[PDB]
Amino acid sequence: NTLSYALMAGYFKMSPVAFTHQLRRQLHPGFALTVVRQDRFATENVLFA
Amino acid sequence: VVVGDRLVFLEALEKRVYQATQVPYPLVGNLDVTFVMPLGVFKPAADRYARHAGSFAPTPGLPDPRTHPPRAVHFFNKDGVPCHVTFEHAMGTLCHPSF
Amino acid sequence: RHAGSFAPTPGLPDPRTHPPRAVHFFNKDGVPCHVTFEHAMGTLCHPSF
Amino acid sequence: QMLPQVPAGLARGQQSVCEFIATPVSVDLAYFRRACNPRGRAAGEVHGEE
Amino acid sequence: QMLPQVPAGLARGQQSVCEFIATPVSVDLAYFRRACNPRGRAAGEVHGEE
Repeated sequence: NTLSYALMAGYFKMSPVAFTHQLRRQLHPGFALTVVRQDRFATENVLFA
Repeated sequence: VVVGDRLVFLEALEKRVYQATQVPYPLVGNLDVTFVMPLGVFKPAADRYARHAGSFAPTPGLPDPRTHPPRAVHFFNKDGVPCHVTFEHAMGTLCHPSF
Repeated sequence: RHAGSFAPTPGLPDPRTHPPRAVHFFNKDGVPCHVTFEHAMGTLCHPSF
Repeated sequence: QMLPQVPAGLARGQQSVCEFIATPVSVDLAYFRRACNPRGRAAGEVHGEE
Repeated sequence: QMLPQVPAGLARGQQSVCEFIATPVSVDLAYFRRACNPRGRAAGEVHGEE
């Protein structure tokens, strides 16, 4: 039974104009993303000469 | 002061110089790291197991929303408030002719 | 030893009762690095056998 | 110009920006626990010549 | 020569080498929890004459 739904879900197109539907409508496509970001922290160094 | 086996000066120049002027003190450095977190990975079948018997048990008579592939990540802000990332925040990349 | 096991996902056979076919240990830095049967082909697949 | 319009009011420090790198679902998860490289190959320069 | 090709950079110390020894399935597990001898026996020289 569930194989039917699995096969059916394996039939949503892969295209920007279709992603703008799938992704927004809470459906998980066959991808896995990897977020990356960069941060900065103001520290207090201790120099020596 | 004396440190190890050496006698060294010890000076902080906030008062003599840089006081009452717009210039910033050049010893407040900026560290710079970068973070990464996986979004929607799905662990293989041999690693989907509840640690104890009493899981985060759901409402009785309703399906368990834990056994499904995840579609978000929840992390913490600078203050401490939570801030989630989900697939809808990727449209800016996966909706473009560059794809 | 405890009744509460590593209880599997309900509706699926538990992968615990089968005879094991791999190990798992720690690297130098600490990353998990595992060994399984497939690594033995260099020994059990040779005319010296 | 192509520049965004100035924001009305700032709460905390300048807001960061996130990317998104596609990756097969079956990728191992333990690859992300330690300090990793998002590219997938850990190449860099310090360890490994051309 | 019959030699392997040099790898393009490596991340940690010289990678070691492991072998494999056939062994009946019913071998006692408790034999491996302490210091054991992979030969099965306890040949040595320090405990035992020839």
